[PDB]
Amino acid sequence: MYVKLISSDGHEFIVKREHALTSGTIKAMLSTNEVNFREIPSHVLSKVCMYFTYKVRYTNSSTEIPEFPIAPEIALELLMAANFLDC
Amino acid sequence: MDVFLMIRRHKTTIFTDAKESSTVFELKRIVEGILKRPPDEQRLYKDDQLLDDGKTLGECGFTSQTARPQAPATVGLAFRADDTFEALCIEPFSSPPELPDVM
Amino acid sequence: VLRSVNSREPSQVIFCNRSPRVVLPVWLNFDGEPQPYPTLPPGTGRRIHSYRGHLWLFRDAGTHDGLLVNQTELFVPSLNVPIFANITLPVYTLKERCLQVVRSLVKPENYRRLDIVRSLYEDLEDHPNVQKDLERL
Ligand SMILES: COC(=O)c1cc2occc2[nH]1
Repeated sequence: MYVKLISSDGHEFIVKREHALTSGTIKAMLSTNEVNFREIPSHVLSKVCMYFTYKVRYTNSSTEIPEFPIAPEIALELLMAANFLDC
Repeated sequence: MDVFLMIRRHKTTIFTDAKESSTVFELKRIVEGILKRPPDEQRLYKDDQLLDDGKTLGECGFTSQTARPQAPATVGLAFRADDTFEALCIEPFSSPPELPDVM
Repeated sequence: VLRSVNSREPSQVIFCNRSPRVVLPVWLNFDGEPQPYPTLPPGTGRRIHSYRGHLWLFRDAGTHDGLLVNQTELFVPSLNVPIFANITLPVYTLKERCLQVVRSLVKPENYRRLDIVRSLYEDLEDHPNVQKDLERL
């Protein structure tokens, strides 16, 4: 049902299992209901979780899709995480 | 309409959605399924305001257009250890580093 | 291969920019060469005289990020029973979206001055372009 994603600084993010398996990397780390990310801090991993929600909500919707916001101060680390998770 | 939430306590953050018409108590039932603590051991907050079990999320100001998938609204959560409720504490996420000179 | 058909049958169309980007409409001419048309501000529309079987795609005018039109990549005017061309943001991958934000902040000369794995250098430099997108036949 839910899985726990733990950031490098110890924040625990609990997201729906279906949303987490969007990432092929997470699917492999799970297959446990818990994944530790030694390299991804909480200000990045929280944004990753909001991307999951946004993606699931707006994929295959013929309404108007809003832009996914990314503050400049986190963009570089978010890019690294997205590159690693293939997100 | 769906509202998208982060339910936060200490260093725990639950990402979930709920209906604007669903109640605060029904959200505690969601928290219960996840963190295994019954509703009577939970207090839910909007900022510093304690939320009443019978109110709907919409009445408490969680609306589909503010509690968005890409920018969810925060619900604070506090547990009763046995007697008395802990104070509401939410640990902030980490701080981003300084913007590199090229930016 | 990706070529407008010279039907000479008029087809009236409305470009409707339902995105937050300034939109560059691109007509693929009879030789397959992309032809740019006047840009559309966000949330604005325009009535266009086109032809059945012609081929159009749509891009962010500043960055050439790909956009969707009626939920696909190409728009082909059909028989007027005007045709609505709803231009929208795709759901970008998180990676592509981050590349978009980083490109908007860092000068292309300075991509190599960023502390990231080298494969991300090439991703940043491999910016979107209709010319690459047209190849996939
Ligand atoms: C602050 O560090 C990060 O955001 C980060 C995550 C990750 O994964 C592979 C490399 C890498 N860097």
